[PDB]
Amino acid sequence: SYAFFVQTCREEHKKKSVNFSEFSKKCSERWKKRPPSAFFLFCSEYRPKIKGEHPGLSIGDVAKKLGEMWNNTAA
Amino acid sequence: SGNKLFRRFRKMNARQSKCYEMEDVLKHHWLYTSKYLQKFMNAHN
Amino acid sequence: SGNKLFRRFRKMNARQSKCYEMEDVLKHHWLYTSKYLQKFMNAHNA
Amino acid sequence: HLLSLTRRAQKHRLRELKIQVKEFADKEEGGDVKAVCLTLFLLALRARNEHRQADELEAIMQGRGSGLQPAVCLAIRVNTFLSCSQYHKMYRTVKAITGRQIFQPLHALRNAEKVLLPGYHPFEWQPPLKNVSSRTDVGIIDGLSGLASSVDEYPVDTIAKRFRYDSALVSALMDMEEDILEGMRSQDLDDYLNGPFTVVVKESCDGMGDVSEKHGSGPAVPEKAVRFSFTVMRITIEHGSQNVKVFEEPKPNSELCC
Amino acid sequence: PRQHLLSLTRRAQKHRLRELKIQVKEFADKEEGGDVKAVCLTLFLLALRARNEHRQADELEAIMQGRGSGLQPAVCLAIRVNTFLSCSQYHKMYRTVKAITGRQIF
Amino acid sequence: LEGMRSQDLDDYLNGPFTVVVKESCDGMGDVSEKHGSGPAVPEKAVRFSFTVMRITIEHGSQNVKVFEEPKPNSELCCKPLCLMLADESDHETLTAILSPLIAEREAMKSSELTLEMGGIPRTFKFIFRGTGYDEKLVREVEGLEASGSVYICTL
DNA sequence: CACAGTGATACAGCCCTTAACAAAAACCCG
DNA sequence: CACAGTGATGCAAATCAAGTGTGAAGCCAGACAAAAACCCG
Ligand SMILES: [Ca+2]
Ligand SMILES: [Ca+2]
Repeated sequence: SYAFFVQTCREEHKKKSVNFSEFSKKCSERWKKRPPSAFFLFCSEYRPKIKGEHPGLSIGDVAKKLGEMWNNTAA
Repeated sequence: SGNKLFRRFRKMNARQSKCYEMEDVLKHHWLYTSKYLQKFMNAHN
Repeated sequence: SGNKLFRRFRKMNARQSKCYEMEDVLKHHWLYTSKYLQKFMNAHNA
Repeated sequence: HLLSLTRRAQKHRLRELKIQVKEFADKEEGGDVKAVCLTLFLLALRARNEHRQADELEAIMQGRGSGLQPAVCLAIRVNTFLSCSQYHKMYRTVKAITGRQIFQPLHALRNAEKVLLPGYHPFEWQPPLKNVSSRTDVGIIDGLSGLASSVDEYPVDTIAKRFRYDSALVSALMDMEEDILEGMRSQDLDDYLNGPFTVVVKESCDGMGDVSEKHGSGPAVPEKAVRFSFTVMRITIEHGSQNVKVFEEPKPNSELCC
Repeated sequence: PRQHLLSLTRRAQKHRLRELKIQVKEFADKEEGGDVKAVCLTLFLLALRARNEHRQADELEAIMQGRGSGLQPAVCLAIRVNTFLSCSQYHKMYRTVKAITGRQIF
Repeated sequence: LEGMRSQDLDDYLNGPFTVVVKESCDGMGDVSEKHGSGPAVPEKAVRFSFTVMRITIEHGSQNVKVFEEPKPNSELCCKPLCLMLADESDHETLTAILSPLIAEREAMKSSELTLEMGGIPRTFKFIFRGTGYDEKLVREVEGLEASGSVYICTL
């Protein structure tokens, strides 16, 4: 119950919200290694392809695409 | 089994002297047989 | 002096099989007489 | 008591003192609360004779893992008469209590062992050895040396294992590289000379007794064991018209060099 | 000629912090009971949490408590006994570890 | 305490704990003598040890066991008590060494032990049972004849 | 002149606390 | 129904690596509730 009235007063005097310092004295009068390999270079080089050609998805789809591309091609 | 442990301790875990070998072996065997120390070795569960 | 080490290695640092103890004891006693390894245990005196 | 409270209540008591500390940090340091507080705590630790914990703290302040090389763990395991089972028990106990690796596991030690065993370093004799192979990767050659073990020949009731002689000498010489280098450096000789060194080796052999036999299958072996060993005693180089002593065993009768 | 706070020895750093040393002592012995190390590690944990770190906080908690990066004497006693280590052997191992690592594990 | 917790009991119980132990004693040979000063010690040894078996509290009407050794024949539970370099056939020295222990055992067989566990005084009672004896030592101690006698059984 | 141990004991060494001075390493000014 | 080893081997499971954008658990300025453990009333 101590927060409901405060939230209502906050909506009240905010409808007329980043200043908490100058709000302190307001409530007083209210309640009263591992060298990489060819595959890691493949990743680091071909992930930005799908990361910049289709940025609308996270790099999970980029990893999925790079993986289905590596599995279909040779090394 | 304790006889085997005694044969081992008298040879490699005691002062080689008649005046103190037996006390050393007895104390070392008492320490070895304790369970409060064996729990620290079962730190797999 | 090495006979002692042989006995102890055979009793405590080898496979207790008739066709495996010889090579185990030999390898262990060879490793035990390596000055390269002995230099590590004396690094405190430096 | 004090400092035994949880959050939002332990600061409630030392709030003023923290304010004073940050005031001084702004006055002299300028805001370096981190260093001054760490140093004050280090001195508070050293005042009560706690060099161990304070050294551990100043070591973890850097943020590096205090680990041991596999060769070091191997040397500790060998030079302290520890079986692989006891070493594994100690390893497991330490890793489970401290929650981190200070020793190396058994496979790392086993892998590092292969560098020291004979048959790992290349070499070649300038005059090829008569009746001796030129392959340089053999390990533990069988002792019988292809002896006939059928029913028609003389009966065989012994077993043996052994290294190859030249590979063993090469491994022994490679195990004493730093010794020879420091000896040459201590004799006013350059450490890049390739003179014809002269190695002197001592040989020994004696049959043991009261050697118990094990059960199980296999041949019926006697209860006696014979061993054969060698020892590099002295190495000298011929510089000019003399024989400079570059190495000498300090303790020849010791078991650490047989 | 001020170089840096850590570029001085313990004695010199004490000479440099004597002011706040005395102040913290005389202001924590009045009402806070009079435990210095307690206030010290509490203030350090507060200033650490200020940086919202958990790694360092847990590290110093384990160090100050005696649970990580360093074994209890009973633990190393159990290790030395249950592995048949001789006192001489154990001292050799302890000396080697302290020399190479530089940190007292046992 | 873990046994007490696992059997659905209360840790603050201070009832009379019933403990039973196992005693053992055997002689040893080929124990070489050392150089130096001292008495003329024989080349033999005799050991004496004890081992707890189980602990049982009387809760309510019946009994319930709290702890019992899982490995009764293990070397990790054979606590040594007395060690002397003597001969198991020397009756005089054997009795001279073992009489204080037997006196202590007899005196303890009729007393209770108040002991603190976790900050609570607990009561202990003991039941001594000696079974780790070979027939030779039983015959030598129980006042019987040798094994080659006509009376063959010790029961 | 075998030599690596083998466990308890003692002592030296090296850290740590009140002391104001006092000698070694460097810029602002002349 | 001795048992804790004694070493190697062989297979199964955990992990790491690089890739990267968001998502989330804190702390913090006062503050005036909400117990709450001391005193006894
Ligand atoms: Ca012989
Ligand atoms: Ca017997």
